[PDB]
Amino acid sequence: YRYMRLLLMFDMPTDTASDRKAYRKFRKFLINEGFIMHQFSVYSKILLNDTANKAMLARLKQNNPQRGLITLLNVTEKQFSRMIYLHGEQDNRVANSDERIVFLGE
Amino acid sequence: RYMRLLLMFDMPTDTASDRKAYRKFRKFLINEGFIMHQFSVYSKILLNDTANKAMLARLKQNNPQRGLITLLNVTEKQFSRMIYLHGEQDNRVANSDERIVFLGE
Amino acid sequence: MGWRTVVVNKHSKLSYKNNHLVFKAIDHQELIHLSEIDVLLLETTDISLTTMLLKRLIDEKILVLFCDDKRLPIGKILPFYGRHDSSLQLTRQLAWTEERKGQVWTAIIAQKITNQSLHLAQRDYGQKAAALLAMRAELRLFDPANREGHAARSYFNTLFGNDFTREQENDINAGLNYGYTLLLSIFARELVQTGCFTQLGLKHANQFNDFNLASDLMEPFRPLVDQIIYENRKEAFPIMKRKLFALFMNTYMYKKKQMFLTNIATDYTKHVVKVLNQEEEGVPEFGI
Amino acid sequence: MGWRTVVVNKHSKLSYKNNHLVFKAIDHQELIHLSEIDVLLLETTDISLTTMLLKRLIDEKILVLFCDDKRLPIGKILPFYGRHDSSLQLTRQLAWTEERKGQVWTAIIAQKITNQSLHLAQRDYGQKAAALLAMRAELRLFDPANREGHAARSYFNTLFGNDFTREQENDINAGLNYGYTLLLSIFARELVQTGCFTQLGLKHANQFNDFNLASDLMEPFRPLVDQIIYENRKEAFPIMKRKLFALFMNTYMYKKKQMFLTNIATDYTKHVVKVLNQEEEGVPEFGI
Amino acid sequence: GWRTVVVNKHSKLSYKNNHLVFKAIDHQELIHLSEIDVLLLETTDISLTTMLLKRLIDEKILVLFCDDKRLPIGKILPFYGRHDSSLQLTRQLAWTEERKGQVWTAIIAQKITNQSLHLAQRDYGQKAAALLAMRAELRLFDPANREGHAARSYFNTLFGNDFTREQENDINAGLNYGYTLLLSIFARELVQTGCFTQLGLKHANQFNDFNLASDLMEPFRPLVDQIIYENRKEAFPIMKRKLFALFMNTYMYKKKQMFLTNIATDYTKHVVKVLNQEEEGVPEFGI
Amino acid sequence: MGWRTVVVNKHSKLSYKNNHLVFKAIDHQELIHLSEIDVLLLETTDISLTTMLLKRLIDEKILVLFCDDKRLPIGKILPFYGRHDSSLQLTRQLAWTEERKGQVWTAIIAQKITNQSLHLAQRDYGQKAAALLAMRAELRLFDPANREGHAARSYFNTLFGNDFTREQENDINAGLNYGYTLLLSIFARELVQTGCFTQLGLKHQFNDFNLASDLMEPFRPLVDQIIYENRKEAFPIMKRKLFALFMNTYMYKKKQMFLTNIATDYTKHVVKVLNQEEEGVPEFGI
DNA sequence: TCGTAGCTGAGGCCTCAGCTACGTT
DNA sequence: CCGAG
DNA sequence: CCGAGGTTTTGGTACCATTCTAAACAACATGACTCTAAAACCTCGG
DNA sequence: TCGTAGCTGAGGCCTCAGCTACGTTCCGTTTTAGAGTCATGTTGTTTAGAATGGTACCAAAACCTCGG
Ligand SMILES: [Mg+2]
Ligand SMILES: [Mg+2]
Repeated sequence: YRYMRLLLMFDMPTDTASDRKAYRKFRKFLINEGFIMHQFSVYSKILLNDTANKAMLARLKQNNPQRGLITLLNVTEKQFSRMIYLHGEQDNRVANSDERIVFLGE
Repeated sequence: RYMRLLLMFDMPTDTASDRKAYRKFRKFLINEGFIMHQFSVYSKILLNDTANKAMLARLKQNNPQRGLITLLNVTEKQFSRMIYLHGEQDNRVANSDERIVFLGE
Repeated sequence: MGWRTVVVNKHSKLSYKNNHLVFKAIDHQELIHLSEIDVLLLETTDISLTTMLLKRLIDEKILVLFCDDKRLPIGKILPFYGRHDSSLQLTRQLAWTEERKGQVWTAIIAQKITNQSLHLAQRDYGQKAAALLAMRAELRLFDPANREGHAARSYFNTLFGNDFTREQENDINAGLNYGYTLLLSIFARELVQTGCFTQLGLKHANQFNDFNLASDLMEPFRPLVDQIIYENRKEAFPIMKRKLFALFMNTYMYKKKQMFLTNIATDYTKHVVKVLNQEEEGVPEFGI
Repeated sequence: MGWRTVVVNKHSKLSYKNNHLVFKAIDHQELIHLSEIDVLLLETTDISLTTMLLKRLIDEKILVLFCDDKRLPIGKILPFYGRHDSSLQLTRQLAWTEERKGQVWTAIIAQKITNQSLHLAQRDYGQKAAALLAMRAELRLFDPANREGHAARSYFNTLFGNDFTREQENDINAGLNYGYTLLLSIFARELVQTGCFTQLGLKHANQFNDFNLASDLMEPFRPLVDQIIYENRKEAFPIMKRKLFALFMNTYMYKKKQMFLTNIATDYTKHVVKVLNQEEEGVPEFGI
Repeated sequence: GWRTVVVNKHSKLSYKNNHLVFKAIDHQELIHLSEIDVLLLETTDISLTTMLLKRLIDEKILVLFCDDKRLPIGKILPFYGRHDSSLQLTRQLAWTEERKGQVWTAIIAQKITNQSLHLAQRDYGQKAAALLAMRAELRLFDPANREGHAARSYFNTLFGNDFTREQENDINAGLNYGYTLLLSIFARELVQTGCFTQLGLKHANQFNDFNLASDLMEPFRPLVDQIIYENRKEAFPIMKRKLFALFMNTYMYKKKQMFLTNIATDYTKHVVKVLNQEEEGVPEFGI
Repeated sequence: MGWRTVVVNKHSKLSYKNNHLVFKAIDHQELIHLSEIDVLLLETTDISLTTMLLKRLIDEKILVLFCDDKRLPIGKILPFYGRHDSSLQLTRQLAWTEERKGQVWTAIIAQKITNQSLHLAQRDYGQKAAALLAMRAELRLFDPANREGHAARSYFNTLFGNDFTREQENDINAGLNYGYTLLLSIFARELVQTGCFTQLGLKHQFNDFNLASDLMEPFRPLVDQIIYENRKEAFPIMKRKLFALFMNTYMYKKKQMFLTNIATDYTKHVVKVLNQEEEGVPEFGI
């Protein structure tokens, strides 16, 4: 409908004790914001409208860990749905769907 | 107008055959002119949709049949909107859509 | 805001972790971000859940519904403190004048009757529809003449036949009742969010039940449920139930925009409250 | 319907078996017949509970109360088909007369000032103690003269020196605040149990204070905290914290008997409410 | 392939994994070979490997060499532009003198028309019509030298009657440079069809080895003329950079906006088919 | 202009200094004055070279030749402003008369048949050797009778048995083919050096080196010898034994010469005769 | 039978320098 | 005035 | 005059790289609401 | 101072199970500025996907030339 996906990818350093801590904090942030792990170091977040997207971008700058390479890509649900699984199983978690109605059980 | 093909993977490493399978696939990616954006994450510039269908075909031919490997097609315009939350933008020629290039100047 | 209706009917453990609802069944496991959830509906009696989860559900303003051994709803969580400054609205609500309540209540019921008529028109009962509009025109403050009740009896007989009363035990009433409870819960939630007490209705004010004010506000919306069950009149109750969830999926015209029902209910409620507070004139209008 | 108020504040699992509420903690178990229960109060966020239990609790119209991470109440279950008798209290509370509130409030604050004085006396400040009693004798309804405030300022300066204000980031204030919040929560919880809204104070009428009425009721008890913090005024905050839990462990004289604090607060609150409701005369008295 | 790679820094070029590898002391670039259309080596401070050159020749990449003043001086000439190369040779040797005349003259006509169109473009309505007249009087192999008269007029009109086209100045330098770029494009395309470039339509083997390319590029000369004219007051180094627009821009050809290298491919293939008497109409390019 | 043909086939770095070509290998170093050089031939893919050098090579109009990973030529530098004298050869080659091509081709094939016979003799087949000489005597221009082909079939059957054809997939043919390719490349390279195109041959299949195949004909038995002597061996051994071609010396024009040197002289003269600048095809025999 | 915050060490992903062997020399 | 309510 | 066979022009399918075009979209516009902190006000005995 | 292909071991990225330690810090009231929310509509631009036109290449129809 109006939904979009925010795709976030990172490579973050681990040499130092502080940059490990910096990572753990950032990942925690991502999980708490409702990002879901697509692959290691690569996370996606479903968003309802652009209004919500601008807001999340804002929150991301606020919790910038200021280390490594961290990169964001916006795309429509429609575009994301065209993702091609060359191999491996599709992600059928509820969190990864657009569905307004969900049944757990049934 | 140009396209980008974004390819992401997580591939197993436990066994010797898994590892070989990986090395082969990565080699293919490099040889096809994919660029490492991040570890396990590669992008390829393509000209037309003809080229894209063709690449998709070559990809199925060299499918290593292991791990999770996903592809995303997007317009150059979409890719150019990519936001660097941190780290420096990639100013390698291979990553640009410029017809005229200068190694120097 | 939040947009998912989560229905739980499998033997399971609900818990909270990292801003997610955590669903664990013996086979399967799901995490759902709390900000995504609009409604949590607990259909069965085989579910465990933690008080942390409930706290967090109450924080986010999530409608939580409890059910029977027959999967009918039986209660709601009622937050005590729906907003940062709830004391302020409460004082205003206590000061609502009896005249202003009458104006607003009667305005509202008029909208219900109009929507009942529009629904009749929709089903090619051009005639009885006009009849209801007539009953509406005769309405006086607090409807001392059941005009509302006269209108309703007519409305229902024309839809489901003159053999039908709204008190008789059948699939149609069960469906209507269920749908009406969903609506009740939506407006109960919205009222508490604006800082009002739901116990204090405009006409009867807490005499009978604890959600009178919600019942008052939901009135114009009843036909939405009526439509859905009319269209599935011949179906089984379990199907009626599932079709009723369309209320949360669909969009409806309200104030020139097509909006989701929960969002409409928010705006509608806020404005009704503003008018009761005498901060503005003119009750908002909802028509089907 | 029943008579027991069941308070749960231990990490535990609640379930239903054989018309009993089943309480399981790691330490021990309890079974409690449902017909014996009037109120179920869930103080903490470390509790699991089943939907079967909730259904059956709603059947019986047992008042079920939820609390947050600070043990303040945040909501209750709202049945769609009946009412715990606590629902009747709201009407009564809305009817509290301004005079009766004044009487009760002023009575209460008098008790606070007395207890502040007694505490000063206790610390061999014979002189400033008498001074407070003087301020008390001059008290009029709703304290327009602010005798409370002048008493307090004096009280605190005497105890912690003239250089001391309640707003400076001391270990002492931190300790006081913490202790006061414990007390607040005790009385917030007791008030909602009786069916009152805590948002509606007698004199506390702050738009942001969701617990004005609780703040009013806890007033005479503040010195209990003051005593403890004073005795540990030279200690670190973590120790102050730990020493404050004595409030729950110790016994205090109340109506000729040595009682635990939570029990006192229950009796105190119930009676204050009865006298506000004009069902009895004579505010209950608490002195240190 | 679509990139023009310009190298003017002290560097080492090499080949690895289907990439051109550029290594300078500062930084390092890899460029996929399939992406490259033209490799231009501007300076004399560059090392390169023979492996790289082989692979450049495999992919059909135009490689240009420059002197000390960054002017081009030569190109790589592949020997075997096809696997089927023998077939075209035999055909090319059999090109009849009359058909060569027809094709050559057709082509020169297109050049003159484009010279005229360019004059028209600069509001010389009058001299433009004059060229069209010279064109109408063309006969096979242009014995009258209408081409040369048309050109002298054209250039005097554009750059004044003081101007020769043999004088040492920035304008001629620019023209010459641009013309060489064009030459190289068509030299490549010819070899790719299996033709020898030494064998021109009017003069075969006469004073140079790329006569046939010069013949084919004729209609395209005004493209360079336009650019230089528009920058006639600029310095040579700017003229040079502006000329790379030829590879960036698109031009109308057979009803479509096409890139110049692609046009040159289609144009060349069809000219060759007509010379082979496999088809009739010479293809037309107009500016 | 100059007179030297400089051949580079070792991993090396070419550069320019003080009007010299500068050759640096890990072993050897050489400076060569540019005015002395006629042709620069880059046989292998293991060579670095600078653009300065290239500029200066182009200034002098030195013919610069490039080769692939097999050492076949694949291109040359084309100057925009002049010409190596090699450019004149193309015109001459186009003018080769059909008669002259016939004479030269037939002369050449005769040499091949002779050498096939000499090889048979060498293996104590005195009789079949004479038979080939007979086929040779019956040769007419462009061999319409296919005496070449009959000779070859006989030759090969005698050497490898009557069950053997040259089209069968086996180690012997693989070895022959490989060896023949080496030879092909040597002559391909020499031809392009003289300014000829290798694509169209003297007689007759679209191969890009027909003319090279024609020239190499008399040399084929050199390979045949080696493969015959290792006919029982594995292919990888056959391959390594074949490199003897580059190491050994052979009698040619009264002296023991290396094969590549022979091929140079041989080719240059064959071309001169085709151009009608000389009479008498050069002769090579085992 | 509840949550958080913080760190650690085990173990799987991912790249790369460095090694061997080969190549119509 | 400060600062307690 | 028929059609057998064969020789020719004709029109069909299958292929690309552009171009077109109905549909999807990004980015801004709108018109609000929610919560928080800090700062403003209250009385009046040191 | 060339390439390819393949494997190995060193060392950096990334997640997760598992451990320890911690767990109520206001209450005179109202005003105001500010940062953080939000779901809808509006507008020209971009885009995916199929049409186009100019090809090749190959069965068809139509066209032809005798022989009954
Ligand atoms: Mg990564
Ligand atoms: Mg990965």
